[PDB]
Amino acid sequence: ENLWVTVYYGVPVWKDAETTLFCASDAKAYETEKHNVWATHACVPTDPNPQEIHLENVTEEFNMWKNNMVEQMHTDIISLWDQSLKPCVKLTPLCVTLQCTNVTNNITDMRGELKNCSFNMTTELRDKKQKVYSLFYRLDVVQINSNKEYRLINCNTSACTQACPKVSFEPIPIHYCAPAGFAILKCKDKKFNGTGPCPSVSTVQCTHGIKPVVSTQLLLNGSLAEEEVMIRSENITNNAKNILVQFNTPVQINCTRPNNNTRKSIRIGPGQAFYATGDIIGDIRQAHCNVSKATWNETLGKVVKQLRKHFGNNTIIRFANSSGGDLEVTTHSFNCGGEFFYCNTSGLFNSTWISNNDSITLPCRIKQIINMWQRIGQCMYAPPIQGVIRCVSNITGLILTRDGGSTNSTTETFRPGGGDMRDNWRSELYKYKVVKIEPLGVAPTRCKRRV
Amino acid sequence: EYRLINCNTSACTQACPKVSFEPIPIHYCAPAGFAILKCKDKKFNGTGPCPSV
Amino acid sequence: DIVMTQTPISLPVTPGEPASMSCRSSQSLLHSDGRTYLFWYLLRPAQAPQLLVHDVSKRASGVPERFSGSGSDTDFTLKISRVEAEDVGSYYCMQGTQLPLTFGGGTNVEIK
Amino acid sequence: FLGFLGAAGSTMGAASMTLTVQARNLLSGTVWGIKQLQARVLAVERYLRDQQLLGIWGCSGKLICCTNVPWNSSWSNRNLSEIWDNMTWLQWDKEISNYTQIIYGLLEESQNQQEKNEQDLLALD
Amino acid sequence: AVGIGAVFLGFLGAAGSTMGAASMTLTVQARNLLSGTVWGIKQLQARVLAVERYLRDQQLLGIWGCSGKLICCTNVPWNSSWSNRNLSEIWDNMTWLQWDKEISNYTQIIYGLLEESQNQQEKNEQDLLALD
Amino acid sequence: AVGIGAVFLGFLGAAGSTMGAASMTLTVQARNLLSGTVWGIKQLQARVLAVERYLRDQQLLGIWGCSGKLICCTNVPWNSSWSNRNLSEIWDNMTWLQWDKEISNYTQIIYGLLEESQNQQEKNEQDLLALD
Ligand SMILES: *[C@@H]1O[C@H](CO)[C@@H](O)[C@H](O)[C@H]1NC(C)=O
Ligand SMILES: *[C@@H]1O[C@H](CO)[C@@H](O)[C@H](O)[C@H]1NC(C)=O
Ligand SMILES: *[C@@H]1O[C@H](CO)[C@@H](O)[C@H](O)[C@H]1NC(C)=O
Ligand SMILES: *[C@@H]1O[C@H](CO)[C@@H](O)[C@H](O)[C@H]1NC(C)=O
Ligand SMILES: *[C@@H]1O[C@H](CO)[C@@H](O)[C@H](O)[C@H]1NC(C)=O
Ligand SMILES: *[C@@H]1O[C@H](CO)[C@@H](O)[C@H](O)[C@H]1NC(C)=O
Ligand SMILES: *[C@@H]1O[C@H](CO)[C@@H](O)[C@H](O)[C@H]1NC(C)=O
Ligand SMILES: *[C@@H]1O[C@H](CO)[C@@H](O)[C@H](O)[C@H]1NC(C)=O
Ligand SMILES: *[C@@H]1O[C@H](CO)[C@@H](O)[C@H](O)[C@H]1NC(C)=O
Ligand SMILES: *[C@@H]1O[C@H](CO)[C@@H](O)[C@H](O)[C@H]1NC(C)=O
Ligand SMILES: *[C@@H]1O[C@H](CO)[C@@H](O)[C@H](O)[C@H]1NC(C)=O
Ligand SMILES: *[C@@H]1O[C@H](CO)[C@@H](O)[C@H](O)[C@H]1NC(C)=O
Ligand SMILES: *[C@@H]1O[C@H](CO)[C@@H](O)[C@H](O)[C@H]1NC(C)=O
Ligand SMILES: *[C@@H]1O[C@H](CO)[C@@H](O)[C@H](O)[C@H]1NC(C)=O
Ligand SMILES: *[C@@H]1O[C@H](CO)[C@@H](O)[C@H](O)[C@H]1NC(C)=O
Ligand SMILES: *[C@@H]1O[C@H](CO)[C@@H](O)[C@H](O)[C@H]1NC(C)=O
Ligand SMILES: *[C@@H]1O[C@H](CO)[C@@H](O)[C@H](O)[C@H]1NC(C)=O
Ligand SMILES: *[C@@H]1O[C@H](CO)[C@@H](O)[C@H](O)[C@H]1NC(C)=O
Ligand SMILES: *[C@@H]1O[C@H](CO)[C@@H](O)[C@H](O)[C@H]1NC(C)=O
Ligand SMILES: *[C@@H]1O[C@H](CO)[C@@H](O)[C@H](O)[C@H]1NC(C)=O
Ligand SMILES: *[C@@H]1O[C@H](CO)[C@@H](O)[C@H](O)[C@H]1NC(C)=O
Ligand SMILES: *[C@@H]1O[C@H](CO)[C@@H](O)[C@H](O)[C@H]1NC(C)=O
Ligand SMILES: *[C@@H]1O[C@H](CO)[C@@H](O)[C@H](O)[C@H]1NC(C)=O
Ligand SMILES: *[C@@H]1O[C@H](CO)[C@@H](O)[C@H](O)[C@H]1NC(C)=O
Repeated sequence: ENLWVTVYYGVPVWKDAETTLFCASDAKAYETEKHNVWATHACVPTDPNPQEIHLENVTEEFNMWKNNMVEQMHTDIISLWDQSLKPCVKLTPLCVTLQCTNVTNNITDMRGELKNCSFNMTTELRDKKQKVYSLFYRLDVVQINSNKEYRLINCNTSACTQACPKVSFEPIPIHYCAPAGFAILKCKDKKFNGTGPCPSVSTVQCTHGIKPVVSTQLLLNGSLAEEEVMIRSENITNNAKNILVQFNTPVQINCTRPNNNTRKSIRIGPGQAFYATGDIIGDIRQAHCNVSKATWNETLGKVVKQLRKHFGNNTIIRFANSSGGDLEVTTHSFNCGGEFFYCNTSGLFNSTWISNNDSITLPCRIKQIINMWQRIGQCMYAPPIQGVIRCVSNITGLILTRDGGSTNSTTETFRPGGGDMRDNWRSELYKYKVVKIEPLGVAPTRCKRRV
Repeated sequence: EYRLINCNTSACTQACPKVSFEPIPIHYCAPAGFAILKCKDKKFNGTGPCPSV
Repeated sequence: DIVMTQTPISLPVTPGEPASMSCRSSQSLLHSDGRTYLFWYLLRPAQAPQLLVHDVSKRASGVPERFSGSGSDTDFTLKISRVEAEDVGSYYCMQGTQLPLTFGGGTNVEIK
Repeated sequence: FLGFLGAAGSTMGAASMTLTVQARNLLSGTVWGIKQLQARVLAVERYLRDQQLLGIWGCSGKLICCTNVPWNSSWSNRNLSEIWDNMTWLQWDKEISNYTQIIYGLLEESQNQQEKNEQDLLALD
Repeated sequence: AVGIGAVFLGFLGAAGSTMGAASMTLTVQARNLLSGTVWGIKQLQARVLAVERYLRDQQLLGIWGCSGKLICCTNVPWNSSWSNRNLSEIWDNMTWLQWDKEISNYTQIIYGLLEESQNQQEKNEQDLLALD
Repeated sequence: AVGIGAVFLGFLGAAGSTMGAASMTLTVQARNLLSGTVWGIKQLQARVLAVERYLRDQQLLGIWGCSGKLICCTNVPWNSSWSNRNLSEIWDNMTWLQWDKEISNYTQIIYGLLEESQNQQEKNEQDLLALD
């Protein structure tokens, strides 16, 4: 009935696509003269106020387990960490034999944790040598066949780099923004499991502040829920998929290192220095972390109540400790002010639940030669820190796992897991999606072009 | 017994024995969309208006 | 300004032999729009001036298939193949690439 | 004000009045040293290709442009009454997506290529 | 009648002339907007920034009614509260540099909804074509 | 009916055919002008250059009166390049590759009579006509 093709430009149509995002950093702490391992000089300042646009009658489909933003964030974090350790001292001449002996002195019983080692080291002049001593943890030295012979644990895999002493490891919020022609969709559904149609879709200019916190078996300083404890998994039937838990209310954890350290500088070359622990003044005590018993019990009860819905109605829920493996996957590993902790989370996951001012002290261990990002051939030798360190944090999540069930029911045991850093950022980049705007369309009107 | 003066700060590179330190003139040009204005006054003193541009 | 030198000054040409002159400039005649501005003017006695060759090597109006010029930059030549009796007068080279417009010296051609 | 992509759930009759909002948002202005330098070039090239395609037709600098191609290839099987008042632009792309490569060639041969030829032979006289 | 290159006012050569005389030399400043490890990225960044900045003016000319045109007139009225002046003292006694500092804080109103009246000319034109 | 696809000439297919045939395939060659750390900078620079060349060509085609047309015929008489070939032996007995060799250096004095006497004079009179 006299209908002809009409071209419209600028129609609101979008399709799924993958692109590269950039920074947006707050200007409050952007101007300070403090260097961080996550660079800020290459990130543009953020907008003074975000622009939130609500979409009516729009129903999009999200999927938290197939998002490219997590992979891009992982690549950027790894690249930043690799770039932050370049311009300064490399500890190649430290692969020498050592004459180590027990520290003793004040031992509360840390019997063999610390060792007093002496060695020969080069000086600024090429033809002279100096004899110095340093204190090393038991997790860094390996005996080679009373003053016995020891050696560093990395002296047969790779000569590594010393951590730059001018940088800091404190996380800072990072915003990711899409380029022109691309939009970010935000799911505002409070009860969303990360996978499926979202009723409340809202166009957001960028993202919020996401702190790159590195931890295992627990989530520290994350995003809390709004209504109830949320359990999200890719396949709840499969036992080979990790389970992500989000806490409604955060519990408090305090960590400290009671020893008062003392850092001394040793010159190993022209313009190069090595930082060692000379003496410990005071008393020697173990590092520990504490969790309030009642708040943890209430949080675990809420987790059990919200976990009962998926599995059954009369099955018992049991919590056990880790199974085995490396030290980084069986302990709660984190960073407190520049010192790396490895805490024993065995008194936390120890309960059995039936359908019918105390604190929990967690012993921890400290290591100086670490190897993160699950790589082989690179270290990050953290220098000693003078004084006493303390940290107060929030526990706003869990990474649980399930064992192979027997008799198909009547028991379900959950133990903590971890190891992969993508699960840390999947818990925060779950409400976001990237789309590509297509502005060209055709529709039938009754125009005929003048001839 | 003596030592070099830099042995406690850095160990620095020798100068390449083929390069020379003779200066050569360098002209600076403007990109597209920009321009360079030259003051043709003979008694110019830096700060101040220039009537011959 | 830019000066023009014309060599020679007097060129006796036989009626029916090839002839050639030259003109040179102190500076490059290339203009910003990618053109070279050279004009060859024939100044016959008691007659209006005529433009023989414009833009170095391009034939102008008239010029009945006889006059031709060539040159790249700062060195230009004019060539006449079959000289007739009417080709008696003065020849000048003029620039147009930069003010002021400066003419050439001159080249008197007479029958020998 | 509805903002960028404001009329995404609105009908076709209310979404065609805000084309300018989404028209201007398609062109705005070592880690993080080559990311932007490769994203902006792609953003420019995606816009230039669309502006060349819209313009090898007869629609050069107009946001709404209606032509003289009959409605044969694109089988909507639906009348104008329930299209501009009972459907959004997102649902339209789901129906006509197979026929958007045999309708982009009828706008380049049956229109503004033939049409540009009788005009060249009519200003001749 | 063949052309002399000496009669050519160069780049910005009419910057001191009046507004009525500097308006016939727009092509000279129009054509210059599009000409041509470390120390190999900053030049590329400058070139990319120069390309995407010229396009933002051509898109702004895409709306309104001035596409592919240097001198284009519209039908937007001018009130006396912008510049109460005659036509014999703007185009004959004023420079383009002196005009861009008088009408400088009144340009966002002109550049906006007042001149984007083409939306009232594209829906007023397709309705006429849909009537035979 | 028709059910074959071998009749499609393709990109640069009509490069040996005459002028009258090569003028109906302009859209095919109009598409391919816009197609889509060491090595990374090399490829990125090539993309920027391609865009700049296209933008310069589209600016030249539009400083004249021909803004968005592939076949655009103007108001300049034919004396700029005095090729004595008439209309019959050009559009039927020659190709574009021989025409480009024929008018190769008489091409800068044609590009100057299209932006000075063709469009610049026309839009000045059109502006003055509505001014009255
Ligand atoms: C380590 O041994 C040195 C002697 O080599 C001694 O001076 C120092 O006090 C010892 N440090 C501790 C903590 O026992
Ligand atoms: C350091 O070298 C000396 C010889 O110069 C040796 O007597 C001493 O035992 C060495 N110290 C060690 C291996 O700790
Ligand atoms: C998430 O919720 C949706 C309901 O919209 C459901 O279809 C889906 O199975 C849920 N995912 C899991 C892993 O249970
Ligand atoms: C989820 O796990 C079950 C049980 O192992 C398996 O059969 C199924 O293929 C998995 N994937 C799904 C449901 O997408
Ligand atoms: C640790 O030792 C330093 C001196 O090195 C002292 O100033 C500080 O007060 C000590 N800290 C405690 C808690 O005793
Ligand atoms: C951690 O320390 C704060 C004081 O800074 C205290 O209020 C809180 O109870 C402590 N947490 C635990 C679990 O003891
Ligand atoms: C479990 O049983 C309770 C009643 O005891 C009921 O309210 C609840 O819906 C049941 N949950 C199921 C069947 O998943
Ligand atoms: C877990 O607890 C058992 C005691 O039942 C203990 O033997 C084992 O070493 C513990 N594993 C870890 C990783 O703490
Ligand atoms: C943690 O504690 C358990 C028992 O409390 C112990 O068997 C284990 O060796 C400790 N360390 C690790 C790394 O599991
Ligand atoms: C769990 O708690 C009980 C009661 O205190 C204790 O006997 C048991 O050893 C604990 N389990 C582990 C693995 O330490
Ligand atoms: C506290 O934790 C114990 C596990 O040792 C559990 O049996 C008890 O039910 C918990 N209390 C409450 C009120 O849930
Ligand atoms: C921990 O959570 C509380 C809210 O319960 C909040 O006030 C506090 O700032 C959080 N601490 C952080 C984010 O370090
Ligand atoms: C959204 O859907 C509701 C339910 O049909 C409808 O009443 C409303 O008009 C829709 N919104 C818009 C903007 O049309
Ligand atoms: C017009 O519609 C018929 C119906 O099938 C189809 O065969 C034909 O190809 C269409 N015309 C064009 C140009 O696509
Ligand atoms: C026009 O479309 C309507 C659907 O709204 C349909 O009922 C009617 O039959 C159509 N008319 C023709 C002539 O196809
Ligand atoms: C268009 O082609 C695709 C791919 O073969 C097909 O899936 C789709 O159904 C086609 N469109 C229609 C309307 O059938
Ligand atoms: C400068 O002003 C004078 C006024 O007498 C005018 O004649 C001259 O043309 C102006 N200069 C330029 C470059 O237009
Ligand atoms: C004319 O338009 C300007 C636009 O800024 C406005 O300020 C002024 O009041 C207007 N004068 C009228 C409407 O009389
Ligand atoms: C404009 O000129 C007229 C006479 O031509 C005069 O009456 C009027 O005052 C002038 N306007 C101004 C603002 O001077
Ligand atoms: C235009 O308004 C701005 C407002 O900040 C002011 O600074 C400026 O002086 C005004 N222009 C004139 C010519 O007064
Ligand atoms: C090639 O040349 C032959 C003879 O000159 C001619 O018949 C033929 O049409 C030409 N090819 C094309 C594609 O025009
Ligand atoms: C006009 O044609 C004549 C004849 O060839 C030529 O000499 C002259 O240069 C042409 N005009 C222009 C402006 O090129
Ligand atoms: C073109 O027309 C005829 C046909 O070839 C030819 O004789 C004539 O000389 C040509 N016209 C001119 C002006 O040369
Ligand atoms: C090219 O330019 C030269 C002068 O440099 C001239 O002699 C020749 O005729 C020109 N070629 C054409 C095809 O115009």
